[PDB]
Amino acid sequence: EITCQENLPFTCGNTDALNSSSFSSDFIFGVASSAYQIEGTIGRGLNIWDGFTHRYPNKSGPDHGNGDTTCDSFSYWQKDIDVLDELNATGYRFSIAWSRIIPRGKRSRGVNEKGIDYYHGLISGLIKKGITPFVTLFHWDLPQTLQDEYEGFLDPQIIDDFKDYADLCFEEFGDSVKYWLTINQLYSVPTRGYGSALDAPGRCSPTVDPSCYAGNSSTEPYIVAHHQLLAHAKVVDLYRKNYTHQGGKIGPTMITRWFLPYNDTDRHSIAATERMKEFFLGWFMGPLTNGTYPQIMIDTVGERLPSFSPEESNLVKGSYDFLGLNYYFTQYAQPSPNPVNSTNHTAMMDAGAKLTYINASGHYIGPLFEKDKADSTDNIYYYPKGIYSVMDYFKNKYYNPLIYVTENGISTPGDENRNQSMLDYTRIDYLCSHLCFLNKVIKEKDVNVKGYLAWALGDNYEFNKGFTVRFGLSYIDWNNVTDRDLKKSGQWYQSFISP
Amino acid sequence: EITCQENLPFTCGNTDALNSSSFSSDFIFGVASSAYQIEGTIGRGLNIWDGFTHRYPNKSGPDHGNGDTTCDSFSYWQKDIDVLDELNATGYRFSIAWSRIIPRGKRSRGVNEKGIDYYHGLISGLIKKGITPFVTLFHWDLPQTLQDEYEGFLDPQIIDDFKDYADLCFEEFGDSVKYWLTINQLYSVPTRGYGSALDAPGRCSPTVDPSCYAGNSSTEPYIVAHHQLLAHAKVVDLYRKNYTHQGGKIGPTMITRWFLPYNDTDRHSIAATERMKEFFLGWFMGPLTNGTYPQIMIDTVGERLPSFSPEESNLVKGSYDFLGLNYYFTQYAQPSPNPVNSTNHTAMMDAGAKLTYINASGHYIGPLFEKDKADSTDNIYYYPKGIYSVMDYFKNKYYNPLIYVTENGISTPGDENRNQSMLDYTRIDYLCSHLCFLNKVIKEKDVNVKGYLAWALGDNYEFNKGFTVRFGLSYIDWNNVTDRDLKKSGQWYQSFISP
Ligand SMILES: *[C@@H]1O[C@H](CO)[C@@H](O[C@@H]2O[C@H](CO)[C@@H](O[C@@H]3O[C@H](CO[C@H]4OC(CO)[C@@H](O)[C@H](O)[C@@H]4O)[C@@H](O)[C@H](O[C@H]4O[C@H](CO)[C@@H](O)[C@H](O)[C@@H]4O)[C@@H]3O[C@@H]3OC[C@@H](O)[C@H](O)[C@H]3O)[C@H](O)[C@H]2NC(C)=O)[C@H](O[C@@H]2O[C@@H](C)[C@@H](O)[C@@H](O)[C@@H]2O)[C@H]1NC(C)=O
Ligand SMILES: *[C@@H]1O[C@H](CO)[C@@H](O[C@@H]2O[C@H](CO)[C@@H](O[C@@H]3O[C@H](CO[C@H]4OC(CO)[C@@H](O)[C@H](O)[C@@H]4O)[C@@H](O)[C@H](O[C@H]4O[C@H](CO)[C@@H](O)[C@H](O)[C@@H]4O)[C@@H]3O[C@@H]3OC[C@@H](O)[C@H](O)[C@H]3O)[C@H](O)[C@H]2NC(C)=O)[C@H](O[C@@H]2O[C@@H](C)[C@@H](O)[C@@H](O)[C@@H]2O)[C@H]1NC(C)=O
Ligand SMILES: *[C@@H]1O[C@H](CO)[C@@H](O[C@@H]2O[C@H](CO)[C@@H](O[C@@H]3O[C@H](CO)[C@@H](O)[C@H](O)[C@@H]3O[C@@H]3OC[C@@H](O)[C@H](O)[C@H]3O)[C@H](O)[C@H]2NC(C)=O)[C@H](O[C@@H]2O[C@@H](C)[C@@H](O)[C@@H](O)[C@@H]2O)[C@H]1NC(C)=O
Ligand SMILES: *[C@@H]1O[C@H](CO)[C@@H](O[C@@H]2O[C@H](CO)[C@@H](O[C@@H]3O[C@H](CO)[C@@H](O)[C@H](O)[C@@H]3O[C@@H]3OC[C@@H](O)[C@H](O)[C@H]3O)[C@H](O)[C@H]2NC(C)=O)[C@H](O[C@@H]2O[C@@H](C)[C@@H](O)[C@@H](O)[C@@H]2O)[C@H]1NC(C)=O
Ligand SMILES: *[C@@H]1O[C@H](CO)[C@@H](O[C@@H]2O[C@H](CO)[C@@H](O)[C@H](O)[C@H]2NC(C)=O)[C@H](O)[C@H]1NC(C)=O
Ligand SMILES: *[C@@H]1O[C@H](CO)[C@@H](O[C@@H]2O[C@H](CO)[C@@H](O)[C@H](O)[C@H]2NC(C)=O)[C@H](O)[C@H]1NC(C)=O
Ligand SMILES: *[C@@H]1O[C@H](CO)[C@@H](O)[C@H](O)[C@H]1NC(C)=O
Ligand SMILES: *[C@@H]1O[C@H](CO)[C@@H](O)[C@H](O)[C@H]1NC(C)=O
Ligand SMILES: *[C@@H]1O[C@H](CO)[C@@H](O)[C@H](O)[C@H]1NC(C)=O
Ligand SMILES: *[C@@H]1O[C@H](CO)[C@@H](O)[C@H](O)[C@H]1NC(C)=O
Ligand SMILES: *[C@@H]1O[C@H](CO)[C@@H](O)[C@H](O)[C@H]1NC(C)=O
Ligand SMILES: *[C@@H]1O[C@H](CO)[C@@H](O)[C@H](O)[C@H]1NC(C)=O
Ligand SMILES: *[C@@H]1O[C@H](CO)[C@@H](O)[C@H](O)[C@H]1NC(C)=O
Ligand SMILES: *[C@@H]1O[C@H](CO)[C@@H](O)[C@H](O)[C@H]1NC(C)=O
Ligand SMILES: *[C@@H]1O[C@H](CO)[C@@H](O)[C@H](O)[C@H]1NC(C)=O
Ligand SMILES: *[C@@H]1O[C@H](CO)[C@@H](O)[C@H](O)[C@H]1NC(C)=O
Ligand SMILES: *[C@@H]1O[C@H](CO)[C@@H](O)[C@H](O)[C@H]1NC(C)=O
Ligand SMILES: *[C@@H]1O[C@H](CO)[C@@H](O)[C@H](O)[C@H]1NC(C)=O
Ligand SMILES: [Zn+2]
Repeated sequence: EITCQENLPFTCGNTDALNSSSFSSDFIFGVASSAYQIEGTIGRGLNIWDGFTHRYPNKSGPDHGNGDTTCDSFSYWQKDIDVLDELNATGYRFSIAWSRIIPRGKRSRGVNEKGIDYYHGLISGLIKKGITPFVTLFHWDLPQTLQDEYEGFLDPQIIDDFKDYADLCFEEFGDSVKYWLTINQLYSVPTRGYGSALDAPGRCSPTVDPSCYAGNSSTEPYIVAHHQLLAHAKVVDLYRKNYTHQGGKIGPTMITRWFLPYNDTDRHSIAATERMKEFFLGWFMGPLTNGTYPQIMIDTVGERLPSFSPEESNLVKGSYDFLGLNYYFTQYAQPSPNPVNSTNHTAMMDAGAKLTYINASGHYIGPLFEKDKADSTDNIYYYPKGIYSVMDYFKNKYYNPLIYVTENGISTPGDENRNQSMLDYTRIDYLCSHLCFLNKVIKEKDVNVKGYLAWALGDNYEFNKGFTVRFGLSYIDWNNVTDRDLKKSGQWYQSFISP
Repeated sequence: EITCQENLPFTCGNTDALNSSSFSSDFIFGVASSAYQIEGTIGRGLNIWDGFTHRYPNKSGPDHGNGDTTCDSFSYWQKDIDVLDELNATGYRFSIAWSRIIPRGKRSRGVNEKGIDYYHGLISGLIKKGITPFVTLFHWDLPQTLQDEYEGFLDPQIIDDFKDYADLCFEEFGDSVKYWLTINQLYSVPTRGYGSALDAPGRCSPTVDPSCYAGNSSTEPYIVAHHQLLAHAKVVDLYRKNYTHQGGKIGPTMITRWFLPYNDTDRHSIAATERMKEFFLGWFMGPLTNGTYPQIMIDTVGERLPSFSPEESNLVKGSYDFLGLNYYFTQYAQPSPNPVNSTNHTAMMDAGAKLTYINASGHYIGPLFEKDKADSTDNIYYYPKGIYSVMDYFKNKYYNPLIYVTENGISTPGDENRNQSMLDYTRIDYLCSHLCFLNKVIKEKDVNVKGYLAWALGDNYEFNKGFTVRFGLSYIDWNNVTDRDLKKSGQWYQSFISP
């Protein structure tokens, strides 16, 4: 019988008690990254994260940081491989920058051969060290031209441009890459990019944020989410019909959270909690498993919710071989009004829930996850059991899928000095406590989880935060980015992997 | 009788001998800037100078500097006005960033009202201080979307997109702006952007520079130059047909140089010198004054030189109310081969001339203009009499045009400390020696020159050089860009203007 801790102090950093041998022999362990966050702009065209961070510098991070140079994995990709080799990692998730291989967005406009060569060399280097690539086609970095031509995922033109991009990736890299992710965290671009305008492209209703250049936070999230699902599904169909000879697998990436009632004896909070599962997870998993949106969304969102035609429904339903599930934290849910006629209405209000990290009796859900220095009542707290609850839920609700955990990690402040930054015991505690619960759910519930990729390989540009937080298991000096030095967490993870 | 010095030391910095009263009462004196170089990316879309500097950082400058933040004239435009007011300047040339007012390039995709408001406030502030705006529509900063959709000026689609942009500018600003420049330095984008790939967009033949993403240095300069002339002419026709009520004037900007024979008794060097006038100036001035390219270009360039239809010829011929002439330096010309079959052939080779600053007997043409630390034999030297020779030539060859000198200036090294940078006596010498010759040519040759705008108002991002050189008459601290402090040159110019 497995017992896992939910509260500090944690004792799961002892590799005598928890290590890779605790999991099945074939289980993949590694780390993850994304292209905007690590590569730099050298050698690629411009994308909407360049555009957004440059047009709206205060939204890029408090330091106005951006991905212009970052850790320079364009130059230092071998050093990334070296970190993975030091870890004895068996997996690495990275993304392909669309703007690096098709700078002009649309494939008929030409490809960048040198960009293709960059990923060929990375892939070959990974495989030579026994590391399985998990490759994200689209980690938010849409070529700027496509956003300017037709507003990107707002328009159905995205589907064929994404398909042609993906086809190039399968053609060039699929002989070696056997695990593909389509779109990173399906929920995020619709809500943050087109709802709150916290993320690229930065569209919203005028009274939500007067700096947005255009948008409608009540309608556009739904349009964009719908186009994401269709573009994803078209790419999965292309893969499975035209690239079956490659013997690989493809799936979407979900951001997952668990949800608990703010008041577990209050029917209204219980109802809000179940609505959140539907609106947060079901928005995408309903279509992916059934070809339809959840009934509560149909009912609430009404005419703002697009319909799938019968052909589209069939294309989207079952459009995955596996799911990449990202998991960071869990929230308490309580009821909240949905003011659909307000000029500041957002799609996120349609769930009719307010989310917190403290419940009605004052209990904080778990240890600190992210401190918010402008408003401490907005601090985020984590909940290790949430990974158990999420995986169990996916197995039970969503037809026993094959799952890879494609991100899990925690930040430390960029205000810490290097010695403090390397002494990242809070990261060991977060990672081990989640791995304990992941082992527990695999054993107890028989969830088909086959790998785990921690966020992040190394310090990088963090969306929305610049360089003001660090997520890496290896440390990067922003004054001289060449080295990636394993932190205490990376050293722990090395021992966990090879105990 | 006016006597002007050609060699150090200069004595024209004494405002007792040379000042604004030496010129006609109405003569305009001021300074110049451009949008990429001063504003920053905040509040605008991305253009090809963002793209180029980010994709090819070693081409942006030795420091890899770019226009991301620069002197932040987006925030500090009032401080620019304050410099002009301190100078008692009567003119200011600035450019409108296309990407600030139409971030998506094509006007039907929407305008950025806040971008329009930025230029309204600048213009209103200038006029309130008695400063005449000279506004450049296109100072190289093409929206990236247009380059990615159709390769910008390489394609005739540019004509209508440029026209619609210009129409918006005339509509929004032409009630106050009475002097418009269409395209900055017509020669530069074709040759540097599409020939040598030193400038955005960075296209060339593969063996000219293997880093270019695409191109053909032998053909594309001519295509781009032709489209520039057509786009320019379409905008001038629009202005003069639809905005005549505004009572303003419009013209192109030329980069001018004089040319002297490397050996003034050698017929081959004399011939190369005359070819250079045709290939450098006539490439554009032939079309602008006659609707045709120079015969030597027709003959040499052959099928690589586009033809104007009769309608196009008529549109381009006479398509100016005035000429903005930029002038920095003069070169000696000697013959050089034109290897049209070589894979590294460039359009610039078609003139059949090699350009130097030292003549056959070892004479350097004038004082140092720009030191080249990697190769000192490549240092640039200036020639004050060249402004006299250029203006005389334009009057005689090109039908006595109305001229404004729209740039004239010199750099100092970014390695100098602030005190050295403020003690910019070399800039006083350059500016005064040219102003002496400009007064001389107006008086002796009756050239219709009505104003002079020195480059630059303040230190800025210099194309190709980052922040490694300074051109300003006012100093900017890159660690804190708010202030613009008049240098010795700015203080001299203040006294010259109001002696
Ligand atoms: C998994 O996918 C299944 C579909 O493959 C989902 O089942 C479908 O659920 C639909 C409701 O979401 C059912 O549609 C309703 O059908 C009634 C019945 O219509 C038939 O007979 C009538 C009925 O009197 C005729 O008019 C109609 O032409 C048919 O002959 C409809 O009125 C109802 O329409 C109203 O409600 C819609 C909102 O739900 C409004 O959008 C619409 O304007 C109406 O106001 C709805 O019809 C659907 O209307 C929208 C049209 O675009 C669509 O084509 C039309 O079908 C549907 O019958 C059922 N299909 C079958 C094969 O069972 C399934 O839903 C889950 O299970 C069903 C049983 C129900 O409990 C759902 O609430 C629940 O979500 C999906 N499963 C999951 C887990 O999501
Ligand atoms: C100012 O613009 C003026 C035009 O408005 C320029 O004058 C034009 O100069 C053209 C040469 O550049 C002259 O064209 C040539 O015409 C002969 C004569 O053709 C007529 O009679 C013939 C002749 O036997 C017929 O075949 C023809 O159909 C006419 O009936 C042409 O052969 C000659 O074509 C050859 O040379 C071209 C290169 O110059 C090649 O491109 C072509 O393939 C041939 O190999 C040329 O014809 C032009 O050919 C190209 C066609 O696209 C074009 O439509 C055709 O006209 C032209 O006659 C003259 N027009 C007039 C009204 O004078 C003027 O040029 C300057 O002055 C002229 C007198 C001459 O000294 C030029 O060298 C000099 O540049 C321009 N001024 C300036 C300062 O540039
Ligand atoms: C978890 O949710 C539960 C269920 O909602 C909370 O318990 C409920 O708390 C209500 C007060 O917020 C209780 O109602 C009140 O009852 C007193 C005594 O009769 C009365 O004077 C009040 O006016 C009020 O009555 C309601 O007034 C509004 C009417 O529309 C409605 O019909 C009346 O119910 C309610 O009885 C209670 N329900 C149960 C089943 O206990 C619970 O609140 C926490 O516990 C209750 C017992 C009370 O001590 C609250 O102070 C305490 O906050 C909530 N838990 C937390 C931690 O918030
Ligand atoms: C400015 O250009 C002028 C005109 O080209 C240069 O003068 C010419 O210089 C040529 C040498 O580069 C002289 O030709 C030579 O004459 C000597 C004496 O006969 C002879 O032994 C040489 O072989 C050579 O002759 C030529 O050989 C090639 C044949 O194809 C051709 O037919 C022959 O001409 C030439 O006479 C001379 N022309 C004139 C009109 O003086 C001038 O060069 C400078 O001055 C000349 C006089 C001489 O001292 C050169 O050393 C000196 O460089 C050049 N000025 C400069 C500063 O480069
Ligand atoms: C968001 O788009 C919606 C749908 O176009 C706008 O909502 C509608 O408002 C139009 C004018 O009031 C109403 O007549 C419709 O009844 C509404 N339709 C629905 C589906 O709600 C909404 O106003 C736009 N929001 C913004 C801020 O522009
Ligand atoms: C530049 O474009 C030109 C014109 O397309 C190319 O020149 C031609 O080369 C084609 C193949 O040799 C020849 O058959 C033609 O005779 C040439 N045409 C002319 C007008 O010169 C040239 O090869 C291209 N250069 C590059 C480096 O691609
Ligand atoms: C690995 O952890 C298991 C418990 O899951 C333990 O029995 C085993 O001895 C540990 N391995 C090492 C090498 O410490
Ligand atoms: C940040 O930038 C936007 C312009 O993009 C501006 O609207 C907003 O006032 C600024 N935010 C703060 C908090 O200053
Ligand atoms: C598959 O490839 C063939 C050849 O390009 C093409 O005809 C077919 O439309 C493609 N398929 C998809 C997505 O099925
Ligand atoms: C608009 O929304 C903000 C946050 O969503 C809220 O605090 C404010 O009360 C709302 N105002 C109206 C008019 O509803
Ligand atoms: C930067 O870091 C690399 C790796 O440690 C080192 O070899 C190089 O010398 C350093 N550069 C400077 C300028 O210190
Ligand atoms: C790498 O992991 C394999 C598989 O568990 C193990 O056999 C090998 O010893 C490990 N290597 C190192 C250096 O840890
Ligand atoms: C201006 O320069 C002229 C010579 O061009 C001179 O005569 C005049 O006195 C100078 N003005 C002043 C105020 O020094
Ligand atoms: C500079 O950058 C380009 C890549 O854009 C590369 O081809 C070239 O080698 C580099 N130049 C030098 C001198 O290192
Ligand atoms: C002028 O404006 C009118 C109204 O848009 C338009 O019909 C005409 O085509 C425009 N003109 C040019 C460039 O002449
Ligand atoms: C190619 O051009 C470079 C500079 O233009 C020149 O130095 C070199 O000799 C040329 N090579 C050939 C093959 O002509
Ligand atoms: C920056 O420069 C401005 C103008 O001199 C000054 O007022 C401001 O205090 C300076 N900022 C810092 C941080 O020194
Ligand atoms: C501004 O120039 C005008 C015109 O020459 C002159 O009358 C006025 O005195 C000057 N003002 C200053 C402060 O120099
Ligand atoms: Zn940048």
